Amino acid sequence: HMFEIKKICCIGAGYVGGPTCSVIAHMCPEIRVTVVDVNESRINAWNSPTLPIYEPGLKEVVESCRGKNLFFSTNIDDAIKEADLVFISVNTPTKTYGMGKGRAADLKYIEACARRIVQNSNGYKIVTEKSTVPVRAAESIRRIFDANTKPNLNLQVLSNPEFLAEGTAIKDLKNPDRVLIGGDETPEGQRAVQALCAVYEHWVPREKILTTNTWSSELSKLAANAFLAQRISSINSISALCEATGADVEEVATAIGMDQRIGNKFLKASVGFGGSCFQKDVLNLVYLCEALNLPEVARYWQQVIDMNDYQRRRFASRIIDSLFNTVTDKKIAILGFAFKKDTGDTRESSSIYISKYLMDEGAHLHIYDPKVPREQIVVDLSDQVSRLVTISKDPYEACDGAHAVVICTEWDMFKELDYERIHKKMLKPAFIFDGRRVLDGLHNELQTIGFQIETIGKK
Amino acid sequence: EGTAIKDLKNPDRVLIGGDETPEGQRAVQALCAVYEHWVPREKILTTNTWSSELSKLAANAFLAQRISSINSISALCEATGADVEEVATAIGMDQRIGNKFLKASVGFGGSCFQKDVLNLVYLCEALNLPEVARYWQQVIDMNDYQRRRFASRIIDSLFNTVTDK
Amino acid sequence: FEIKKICCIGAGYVGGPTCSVIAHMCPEIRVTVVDVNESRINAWNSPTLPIYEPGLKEVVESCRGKNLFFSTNIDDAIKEADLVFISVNTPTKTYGMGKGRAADLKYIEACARRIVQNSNGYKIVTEKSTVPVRAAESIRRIFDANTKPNLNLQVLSNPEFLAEGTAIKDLKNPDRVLIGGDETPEGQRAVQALCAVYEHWVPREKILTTNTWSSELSKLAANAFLAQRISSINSISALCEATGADVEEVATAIGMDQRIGNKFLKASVGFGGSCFQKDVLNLVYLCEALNLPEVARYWQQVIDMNDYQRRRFASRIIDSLFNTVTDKKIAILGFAFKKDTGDTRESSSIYISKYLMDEGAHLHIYDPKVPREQIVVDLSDQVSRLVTISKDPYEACDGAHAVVICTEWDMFKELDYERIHKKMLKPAFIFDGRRVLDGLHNELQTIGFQIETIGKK
Ligand SMILES: O=c1ccn([C@@H]2O[C@H](COP(=O)(O)OP(=O)(O)O[C@H]3OC[C@@H](O)[C@H](O)[C@H]3O)[C@@H](O)[C@H]2O)c(=O)[nH]1
Ligand SMILES: O=c1ccn([C@@H]2O[C@H](COP(=O)(O)OP(=O)(O)O[C@H]3OC[C@@H](O)[C@H](O)[C@H]3O)[C@@H](O)[C@H]2O)c(=O)[nH]1
Ligand SMILES: O=c1ccn([C@@H]2O[C@H](COP(=O)(O)OP(=O)(O)O[C@H]3OC[C@@H](O)[C@H](O)[C@H]3O)[C@@H](O)[C@H]2O)c(=O)[nH]1
Ligand SMILES: O=c1ccn([C@@H]2O[C@H](COP(=O)(O)OP(=O)(O)O[C@H]3OC[C@@H](O)[C@H](O)[C@H]3O)[C@@H](O)[C@H]2O)c(=O)[nH]1
Ligand SMILES: O=c1ccn([C@@H]2O[C@H](COP(=O)(O)OP(=O)(O)O[C@H]3OC[C@@H](O)[C@H](O)[C@H]3O)[C@@H](O)[C@H]2O)c(=O)[nH]1
Repeated sequence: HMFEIKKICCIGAGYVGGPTCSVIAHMCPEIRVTVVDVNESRINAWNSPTLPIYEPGLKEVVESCRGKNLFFSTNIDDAIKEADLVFISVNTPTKTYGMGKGRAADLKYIEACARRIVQNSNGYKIVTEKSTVPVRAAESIRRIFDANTKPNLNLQVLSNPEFLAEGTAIKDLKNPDRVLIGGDETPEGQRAVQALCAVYEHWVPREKILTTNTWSSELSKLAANAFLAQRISSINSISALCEATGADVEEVATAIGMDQRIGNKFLKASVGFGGSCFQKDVLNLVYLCEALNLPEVARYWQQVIDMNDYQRRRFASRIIDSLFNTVTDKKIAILGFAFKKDTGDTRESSSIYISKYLMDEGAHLHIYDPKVPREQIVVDLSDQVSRLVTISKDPYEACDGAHAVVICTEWDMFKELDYERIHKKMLKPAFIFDGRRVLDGLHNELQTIGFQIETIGKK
Repeated sequence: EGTAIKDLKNPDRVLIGGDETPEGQRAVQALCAVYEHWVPREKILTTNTWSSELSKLAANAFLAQRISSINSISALCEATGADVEEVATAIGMDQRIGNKFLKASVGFGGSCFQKDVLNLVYLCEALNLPEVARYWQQVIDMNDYQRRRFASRIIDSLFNTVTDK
Repeated sequence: FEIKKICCIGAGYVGGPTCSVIAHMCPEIRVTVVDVNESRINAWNSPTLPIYEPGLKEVVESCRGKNLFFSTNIDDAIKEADLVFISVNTPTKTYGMGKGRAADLKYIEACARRIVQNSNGYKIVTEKSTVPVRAAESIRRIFDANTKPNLNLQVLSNPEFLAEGTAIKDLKNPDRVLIGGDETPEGQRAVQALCAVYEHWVPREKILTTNTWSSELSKLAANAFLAQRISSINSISALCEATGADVEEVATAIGMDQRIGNKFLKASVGFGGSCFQKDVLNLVYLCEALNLPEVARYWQQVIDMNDYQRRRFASRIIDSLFNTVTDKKIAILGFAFKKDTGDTRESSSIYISKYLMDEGAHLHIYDPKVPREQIVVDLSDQVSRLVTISKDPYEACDGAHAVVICTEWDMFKELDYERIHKKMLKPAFIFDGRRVLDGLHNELQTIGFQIETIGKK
């Protein structure tokens, strides 16, 4: 007795669902993969020459498969009805009111997907929740399925967290450090788990596939994300200590990271981490711990967010202090709005928070990013936006007549700008605030040109 | 300790700080020449004395933090029916996290870790960095909680009387 | 299954009277009460019982040596018993987690191990106390881990509702009997066997059966409700003093509501006894351990109010005696925690005496039943200088500045207050902490006393 997945439906065509299913289709030519979404313009973009997200290599993966065994559709109902495997990869926004307001994930879209699946399903199907931050997701799906049975309907629920990082999604999906699958410790659960393993074994060695139960799967993802965020907050805390004592956080990070028990990754100090994963993940971990009467664990992990918030505030107040605490009507260029390089995603970007701190001081911001759409920047910063915010088409326009240049995202193009040209047209003193350490090694040239260079973790 | 000889014979790195003066660099180079009898040159890092000491204080604290972090997850595992050794395996297979120093325990000891974090916290308070101080203090508070929770599990299992047992 | 031999481990205020009544009502059952305390056992076998309970002497002497026995041979009484009661004391922990609050189960656990060591075959083991705190569970824990072939021990909970001073009346006509046992065939068979004992004199409709935890929780809660009524009326007594009302009149108006009831509304210097304070302390501690802090601080108020009532009475005494009691003689009438017992555990008289001693008062303490050595122990060098224990109440009042009534012994209402006033120092004060002199106020004022009482200005 086993189950072979021949048709996959993925509900959610976002940063998780789109790339993941495109790689599955690419690696499994005999499996039909249909990605569905309520958002019609997003589906139309997936079917166009201009994809709705920017991921290096994604266009090539999509175009090698689309229309052969990879499909993007708004017909959610028919995709479910015919699927052997249904992924749920939707967003779980933070509650904006009620218990856990601003902290706890809202499961309403997961629950609506589960209800929609029952409505449109007959026979046997595997339903797998796949997200970067699963918060009681498998349990809520099972609760709906347990309460809404039909004769001969047999739905299995798996957890399959997604470990990809945006901007490296395709490389991460093709060579994952591990694949994590959680399922019930019953004959039915193990048959479903094996079926999903067989999909991944088309390109992932078996020794890199971990199998467990659904809760251990979700807790492992929640903890792993928090460990990553903690490394960043830890090295950022050291960056403040370096600034206060004359050390350089990049040199300290190198010495730390050469301990093979620590490792040398995720030790790059920055204005602060962003993205839809880390802050949401730690907030939900803290909230969960409070609900379980584990306040010591809750306040332990809360420090990861408190440190990130302090790192952002400290960076902004250095900018304001350098401008002698009045920035009313001063032009300031913001270079980089995405939460990291090589994506157009801005969710929880530090650039949003730095911009708002400067807007509260009356700065006239000119914002340039090579990939973030103009309209997204307007939405993220929302009358005050109308008065203070300009979206520049190129970085020289943003810097023309500026008092300060603030680098918030580590796009490689920023280290190659014509900084002699930028200096000529800035007001003096002309400041560069490197919130990403991308201008390291240009410091002598920039000082010779005449800039005041300030960067995180060095004074 | 316990692996001193192997650690001394094959260190991950040697860290030497000295003044950024001609005399300081002559001294640094003399000490480098000792270690180069058995340590490859690419594993010897040289810096100034403060950066050297700060790097050690921070590196020790990162190690202590990994333990308190996995110990905090161990309490969450006990409360929810998961197994911290399995969760640790899943975490440690991320090559950006690494798989070392994720062994949950009654709590870390030794003459290094607690003293190191306490002095780091004290230094931060003296420099008017209270946010950094309370960030690192959690490493100690979690370790103290881990020990207390273990003892009270023992006492609870003995039904809260241990007199003459 | 018919219970024919009963062993009770613990010959105290609970074990002694309960088994004596069982023996009285069940002539076909051999009842053996055992204890490690040899002098206590010898007293139970003597013409002078080790505790004072009205009517107990008559009950014991009609049974002792016929089907009621008191012995130090714990091992053989267990070995032969069909049913073993455990009625031992669970003192509050004096160190460690829950110090001063949580009950120490070490004696319950030692009894459970001793029962396993001396048992074969089938026995029912029943924990009986006024404050059971996880007692049945800890006994089961021991039995479950120490099995023998053909050994079959059943664990029941059977909390004791009697109040001291009315033990015999309460045991013979209980408002209800509460038995907890497992919801298994074996548990229900054991429950029914214990029911069959009580049905010799208790109507079946007054016997409640449930599981062991519900039984213990019900007792913990019931004790706390009773204590709360006392603290509630004592809190109103302070408001009465502050506003010119009389708490006895207010209590009457309150108690005529049949939804409130008219019992346990007698304001006092404060409740005492080994039950109420221990019960609330353990309830609060349990709630904190279950992450129920709102419930914990709700019940804590019962104790805080009781402590406040004692402090307020004591400072009223000092205020009335011109803000100073140094070198003043004060008679303390009543040391037991309530009338008709010699028991002093948590008696308000202890606390009142200590407050006055710390202010330099010379106490002359009289109680008709509390032994002299017990008073010395309860108040413990300061005792040597300041405390005298009198043989009669007129000697305690001889040359006194004030008389403080702490226990509502009926004999206090009938004292020769004419004679008492003559040899007291003047002005002569009476501090009635029990409302026992109500209605004598006119006669006492005419004699010349200054009377101050709880719940009236
Ligand atoms: O009921 C729904 C809800 C949502 N959706 C779709 O699901 C898609 C989700 O895509 P997003 O780009 O917003 O989100 P991601 O793919 O990046 O998910 C990631 O970030 C959001 C977090 O809540 C998740 O934990 C994480 O996996 C959207 O396009 C949305 O239209 C549905 O089709 N149906
Ligand atoms: O050393 C670092 C690394 C990362 N960062 C910042 O941390 C934030 C997160 O960066 P990541 O590369 O982890 O990107 P992501 O948020 O897309 O992925 C993260 O969450 C989803 C998980 O599945 C991934 O495993 C995890 O890396 C970015 O703002 C980044 O700039 C640092 O500031 N310093
Ligand atoms: O995964 C782990 C690792 C370690 N530990 C505990 O952490 C404590 C420290 O153990 P270590 O192996 O680090 O031993 P040490 O304290 O001697 O060395 C530590 O401090 C001195 C520094 O120079 C070393 O680099 C550092 O490892 C021990 O109590 C150990 O049992 C864990 O509980 N879990
Ligand atoms: O292991 C023991 C412990 C105690 N005992 C005896 O058990 C007897 C208990 O008698 P006590 O007068 O002290 O106590 P009580 O009968 O009044 O119990 C009551 O008050 C004490 C509280 O802890 C109980 O909850 C309550 O039922 C003592 O005589 C003691 O010597 C044993 O025989 N064996
Ligand atoms: O109205 C009252 C009633 C009682 N009290 C005081 O409250 C204290 C307790 O008195 P009780 O009559 O309840 O006597 P006990 O403490 O022996 O019995 C109590 O605990 C044991 C349980 O089994 C009983 O059911 C419970 O009444 C005494 O100090 C008494 O004087 C008042 O102050 N006012």
